Amino acid sequence: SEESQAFQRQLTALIGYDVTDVSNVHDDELEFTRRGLVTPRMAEVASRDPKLYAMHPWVTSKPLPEYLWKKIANNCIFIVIHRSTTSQTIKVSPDDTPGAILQSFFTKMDFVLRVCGRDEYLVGETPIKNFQWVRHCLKNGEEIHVVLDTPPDPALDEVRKESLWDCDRKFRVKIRGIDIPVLLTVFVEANIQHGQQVLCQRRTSPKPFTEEVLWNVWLEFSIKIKDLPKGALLNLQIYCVQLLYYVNLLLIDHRFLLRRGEYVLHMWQISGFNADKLTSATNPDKENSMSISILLDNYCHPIALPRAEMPNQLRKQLEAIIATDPLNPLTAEDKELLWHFRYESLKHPKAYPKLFSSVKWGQQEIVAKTYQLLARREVWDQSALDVGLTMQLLDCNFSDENVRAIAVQKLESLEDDDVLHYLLQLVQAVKFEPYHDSALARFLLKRGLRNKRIGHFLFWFLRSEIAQSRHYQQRFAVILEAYLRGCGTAMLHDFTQQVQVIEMLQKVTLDIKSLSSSQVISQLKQKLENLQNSQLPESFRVPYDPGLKAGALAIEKCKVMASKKKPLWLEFKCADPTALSNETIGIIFKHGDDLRQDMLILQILRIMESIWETESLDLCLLPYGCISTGDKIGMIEIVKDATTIAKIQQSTVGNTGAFKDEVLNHWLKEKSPTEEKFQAAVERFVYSCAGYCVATFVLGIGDRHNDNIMITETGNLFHIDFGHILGNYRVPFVLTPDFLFVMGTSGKKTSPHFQKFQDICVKAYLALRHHTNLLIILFSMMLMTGMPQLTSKEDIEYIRDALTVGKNEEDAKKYFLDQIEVCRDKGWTVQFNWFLHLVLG
Ligand SMILES: Cc1nc(N)nc2c1nc(-c1cn[nH]c1)c(=O)n2C(C)C
Repeated sequence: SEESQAFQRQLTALIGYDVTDVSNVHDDELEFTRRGLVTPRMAEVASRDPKLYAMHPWVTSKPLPEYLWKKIANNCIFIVIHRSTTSQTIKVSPDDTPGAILQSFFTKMDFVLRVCGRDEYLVGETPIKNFQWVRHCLKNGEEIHVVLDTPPDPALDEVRKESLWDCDRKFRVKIRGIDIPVLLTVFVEANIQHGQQVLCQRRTSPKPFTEEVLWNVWLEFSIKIKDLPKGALLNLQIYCVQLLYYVNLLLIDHRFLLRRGEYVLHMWQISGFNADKLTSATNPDKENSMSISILLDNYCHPIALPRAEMPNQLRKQLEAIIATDPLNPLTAEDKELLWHFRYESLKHPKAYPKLFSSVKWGQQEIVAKTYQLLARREVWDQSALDVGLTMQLLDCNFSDENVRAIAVQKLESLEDDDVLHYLLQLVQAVKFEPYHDSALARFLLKRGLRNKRIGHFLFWFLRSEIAQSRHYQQRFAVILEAYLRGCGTAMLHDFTQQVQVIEMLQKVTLDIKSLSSSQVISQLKQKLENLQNSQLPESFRVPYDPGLKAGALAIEKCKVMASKKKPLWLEFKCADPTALSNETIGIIFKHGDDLRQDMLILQILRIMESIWETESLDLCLLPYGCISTGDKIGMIEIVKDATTIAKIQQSTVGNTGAFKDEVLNHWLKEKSPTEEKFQAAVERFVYSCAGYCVATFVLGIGDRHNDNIMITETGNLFHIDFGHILGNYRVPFVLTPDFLFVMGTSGKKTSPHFQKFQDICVKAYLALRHHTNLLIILFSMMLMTGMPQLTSKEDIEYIRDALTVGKNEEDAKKYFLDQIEVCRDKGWTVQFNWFLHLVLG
């Protein structure tokens, strides 16, 4: 079929990698997974409601918060229905269904209610208070604008036509030798690993370091063939003592067969603990990489793989073990305790990650007992889903499919709003899966095909990894292709325009970067005008905001910015004529910063805002849109009406460390029309400042430069450029005299706003502390999947101190107030030093 072959070249263009390309494979796992996923894909496409899928209603089950309830008139919401040039406002009870909001339009004085200017529809049996746009409208005090129109054709989402246990011998590997085409002493270290657990360790004799070093040794391991668990790795490492190269091979394949034969595995080098050290993929660059030659006995061959009481002090020992943070290491005593009292540990879902890390995986009867333990899962299965507990079972410490599957089972019960909250980190969690085909990969795939919004983000999350990870590109490319073959031609067409546009805008960014002024300013418009001609589509969906349709460029407004990395400031017209405003879509296109790092941080800010929403706290964070498109390249959402803290100083001062305290509050009044607005801008400042002080403190990205703190003309403060301190790594946070001056404090003093501040801080900080485990795991996972070199295990443990684990609320309240005071003690010291360092040298 030729129309099927041309379609593969389109998929290959959308993916950014050729999924058929067999040059970098040593087995059919990727083919077996491409084939393996055909069923979940066909089962979700067939099960989905075409109408609900066509319109992707964005709904939450969460109770409407208090701060949103108080903003109500009196059990009444004002919805402004539009049409052509007619606009009739209707009073509607928060509990009112959008179907009845038509019955209160066709009887009060077939057709769908779409938001004005957005591809966002208010459909299905859900109270309007439960729509995410509605809740967004209440928060920002915006008006609920709806334009009545026709439901999209669900025929546009049309999808195109489609024994190991009996051999008691000790395991062995023959290390033939290693070869590097260019250029000491050298040894091969072979390890039998099961999720961070090293079952056995062998080494070769140190030979001289030459372009070809041979051994012909049979390395015998202490573990028997029968004791090998499904998920075990053979980790090959080259030392010279300094590690230089690594490669991994799964011992038991995707078919449950033990590994036999000859393998020439090309090796991954070491640059400069992370997820890339765990890859089953081989280095694609053959011409320059080091390879290892090995043999595994191709024998016959096919070897396939198939309560009482407790003393007070022991129970008190177990309880103190179970109620410990995810990062506290377990000692051999703790592990022996947990395992002996395993049936008692099962009644405590919180214990599962610690109980499963007590299992000796290099022992078959032990692993068999662990399966008996999982058949008595009841408590876990019954319990109210805990994400932080679920994620602990998806980390690098778990290599058993069955242990991992119980966490994926817990995720099935997540509503879409929640899937979107944890999507970026569930996608990064795929890097920890022993096999390409997993319960997690299938989960991600089902959810994306079931919802266009999860699907839009899945695509960019996966695309970003395929574009910049050689260790994971193959695995991700197989999940992307599986998604793209079940989303619809409408989605396929959407993704097409987006890729086409973003790929053009990346060329522009890099060409402009090369020339580094009057000369450059010209080239900008010169290049942008050629694109707007015909090749570039009329409009395109915004990758960080799928609800928006970005039309033609505002060439006039578009500019190259004054920075080391020369970024593009682009402006786009809203392609939707139903838009209640002529406000542009501002996007920054940048090369230099690692936007992967920003994304991970931005997503943690969203989770922190959600932890605050559950405890009636709105800390006014601005976690702006950010989509990494490739290596050190991607896009940033422009936050409107915003300046940097440094430029505000540069205004009433001028390119010096002479930092005036008066400056901020001045600019705030200068940019406020009424004093009612100024009071609210100060109210926003106090709230946003506490939020970034706490968040920044917890994440440990607190010591920042003024140039990386932004403020809106409406008082909202926000941090920018996270992939800069994390890109290349004192005060706990930025709480400068200009910030304290806005709060009504000069030197060591107190005011009604500074007391307001400290109370919000302590409330916010104690709210995050109730989610210790969750924040720890996320932080730990972000460091492993997204942070290069910033690992060690010690960088991870920073979060324990910040979250003040082990301490009580009163002691925690005390600890945060100290930090607030070290900010007052330092004043402008750190800022002036940052200016000295960054601006000068
Ligand atoms: C969210 C955001 N908004 C605005 N108005 N400007 C930004 C920005 N974000 C970044 C940024 C975020 N990560 N890296 C840069 C940025 O540099 N700027 C300017 C100073 C041009």
